Amino acid sequence: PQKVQETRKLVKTILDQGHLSPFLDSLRPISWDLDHTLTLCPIPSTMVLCDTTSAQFDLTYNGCKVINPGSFIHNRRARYMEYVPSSKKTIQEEIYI
Amino acid sequence: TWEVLQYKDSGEPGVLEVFVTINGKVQNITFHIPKTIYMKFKSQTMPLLIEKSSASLPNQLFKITLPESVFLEEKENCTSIFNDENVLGVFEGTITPHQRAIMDLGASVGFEMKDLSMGFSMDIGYLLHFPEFFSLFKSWGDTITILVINASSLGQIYKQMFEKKKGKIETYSYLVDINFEFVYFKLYRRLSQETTKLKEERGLQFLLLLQSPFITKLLGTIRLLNQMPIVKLSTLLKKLVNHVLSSGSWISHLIKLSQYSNIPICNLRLDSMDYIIDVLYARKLKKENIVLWWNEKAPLPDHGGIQNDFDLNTSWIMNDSEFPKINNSGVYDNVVLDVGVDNLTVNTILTSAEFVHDAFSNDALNVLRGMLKEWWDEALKENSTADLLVNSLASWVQNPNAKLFDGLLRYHVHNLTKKALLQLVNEFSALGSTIVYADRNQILIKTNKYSPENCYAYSQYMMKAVRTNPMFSYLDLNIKRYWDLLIWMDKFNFSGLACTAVSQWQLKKFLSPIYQPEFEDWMMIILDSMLKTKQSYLKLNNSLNGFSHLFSKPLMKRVKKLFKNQQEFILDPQYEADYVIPVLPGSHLNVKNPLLELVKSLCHVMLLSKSTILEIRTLRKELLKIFELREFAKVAEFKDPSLSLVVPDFLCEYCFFISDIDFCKAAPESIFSCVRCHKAFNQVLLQEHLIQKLRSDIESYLIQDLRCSRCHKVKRDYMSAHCPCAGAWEGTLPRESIVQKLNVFKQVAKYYGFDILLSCIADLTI
Ligand SMILES: [Zn+2]
Ligand SMILES: [Zn+2]
Repeated sequence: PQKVQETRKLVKTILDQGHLSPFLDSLRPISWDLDHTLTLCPIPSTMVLCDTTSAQFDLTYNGCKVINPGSFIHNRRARYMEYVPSSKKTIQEEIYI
Repeated sequence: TWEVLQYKDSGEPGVLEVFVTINGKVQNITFHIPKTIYMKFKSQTMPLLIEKSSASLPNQLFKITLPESVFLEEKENCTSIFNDENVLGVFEGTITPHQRAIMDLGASVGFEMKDLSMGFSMDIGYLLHFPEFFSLFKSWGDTITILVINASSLGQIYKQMFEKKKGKIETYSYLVDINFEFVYFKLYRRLSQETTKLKEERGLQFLLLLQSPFITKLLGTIRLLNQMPIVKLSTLLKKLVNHVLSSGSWISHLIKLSQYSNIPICNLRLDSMDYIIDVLYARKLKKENIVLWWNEKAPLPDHGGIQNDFDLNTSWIMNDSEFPKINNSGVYDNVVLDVGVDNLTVNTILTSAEFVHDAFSNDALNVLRGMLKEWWDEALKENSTADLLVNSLASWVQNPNAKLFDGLLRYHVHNLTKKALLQLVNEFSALGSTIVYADRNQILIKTNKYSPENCYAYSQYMMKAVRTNPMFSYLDLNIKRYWDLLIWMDKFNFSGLACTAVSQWQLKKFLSPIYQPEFEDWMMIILDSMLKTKQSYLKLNNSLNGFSHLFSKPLMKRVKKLFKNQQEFILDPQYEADYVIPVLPGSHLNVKNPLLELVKSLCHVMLLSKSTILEIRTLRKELLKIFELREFAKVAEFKDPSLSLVVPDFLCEYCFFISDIDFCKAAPESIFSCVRCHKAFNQVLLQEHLIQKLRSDIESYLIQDLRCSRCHKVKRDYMSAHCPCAGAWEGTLPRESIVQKLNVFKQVAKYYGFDILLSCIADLTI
């Protein structure tokens, strides 16, 4: 499916690239001192990679579990995500409104 | 139906509720409207209403048209043409349905929009709230309700103001007519009770006037029954009674605005002429077939998705504003004309006239020019609304809340304004004069003439000779002062004789208190000596030659005495308070000898006299001898004690005046209030503008280009350790300057008590 393919493309790009902002500073400026915080070099155990313009997902890649909770209010539904650290499950949740 | 009073969107997508007028009555009605959209591709696709098209973009295009229901039920719900498939991006998709209707239907218009196409005399109601004091009134009732002396003061204040405004009320009595009773109040349930009782007394055929600048507007719509047609508007009870009796004139002004602009009465705001300008410009742009960059959700111009991204051109465009203002310091024995200027923005927009990638679209600029010519002609015919529009254009080209705001437009207008100010200076100098000073609001001009009574003819000749050039046809050139003799270093530090002596010096403010009177006294002596010498030279017939000799020896005697007194008393608790050097905004530097600071200031003022430098220089030597200071010692050199902190293009909305204001070199009255009118500025607004400047400079530091430290080439690559000419890379904005900027910000914040700016400065470090 298109949504799966594009979200796999997203997280695989970010984690292979190892760094949350692969773009040139001319396209996304970085405070030069604090670029070390955008780097991921010992890849995090989980990542809440919140993105307003892609489907909700909870992929795993290289043992890194990457969850996007997406937009809070979408398609007349409020949306939020319950990450369980002691099992690394990810129960999505919603309310109609 | 064939006339409109309000549009508003229904809950369901794509549908408006509308309030229309025919056969005397107001009627509620409902329109179904499509969402027009544009899309762009670099390949063809047409699976599906969709149409290939052509129209200028903002700096393969298909028009698309759906009911908003199916658009919504597809765009974020189904794999469709709205997802991927080489879409370079939607353009007009942000325009709300009623904001589309207002453009294409106007007031001079379920029911399908496909078949719709292009004397008020009714009741009014009123609800203005002054936070506890929700205040209610009807144009067809006899008592006013106020939520939680009162009756007595109300009755007599009504009688007084009614007497003050008899003719003003009477000439609009038929719009809104007068004595009445009153009542003064969980309690918020009364508001629903009152509004429902109003609805039961008038289901339709009455119009509701909502609120005033202490707004609570959205919460007001929660307490109010949302279904009314509403004109939205944004012991001190005199204010309230004045608003009540103002109502009829407001309705007259709103009817005039609607009848002119072709906009319904409920939808336009008196509070922002920029919105009227937005809808009218949008009309002409679409009628000349330009893809419209209207943005509903954000200030930025909707170019599709691309406006979300940072861009170095865009950030330069947004951050940059400062005029290359000219300041030729000196003494001027010529008469100097204080030329005021206005309409420079309007004049340049009128007189104006990819390979260039931050120029605003030439088509849209042509539409703005022709439309401004239209407005200007109607202002010449005294359409008061058209004149109010043209006067307000300077706000709209800068206001980010304008629906058609574009950073490229603001910048295109700004640098055209810059170029034209330089051309105006070129014209004045081409007429043989010479410019002392120039900025976007003012020019000071050396005349090559010696007496104002000789020049009142020549000055008006000169000004007319400028305005008769087509480049400056619309400027408000105004000879605001005549200077007989002028001493000038900047527009916060000057003195002169006008046609009578005035003196203002930010220099004075940094001297210690005992020496501030001394400075003013010697400034008057210097002016008197220069005057005596000017007229002496003119009786014998650069005229200043020898003026120091009329006071130099008294000055040295005085300064010897003051130096003795300082040695006696600077340590003394009896007198030390008057020797304390003041702390001030932009207080540049430390000083150890305040008499030396006074002498430095006086010598610097006198050293502005380009003709006479040698006599002042010798006097400066013989003065500095008093301290055993050498003539060129760095302790004795004059450096300006004020560090400028200028906020560019600050707007006084009360008179549409665009001023750069300097929080350090300006006097405090000129900061906290305007200097054309004298209305005060809101403090939080002012702190917000300083924070915008602070963050602009932090960003401008972080996004800077690096430059090679010896060949000055720009660093064109991302990972070189040094330039190929062996030189190290250095910043184009060196860190020291930015630390200095933050230092003046902390000083200004501490002094003026700017709590929000101080919290911002604190949150940078901590
Ligand atoms: Zn003003
Ligand atoms: Zn180099």
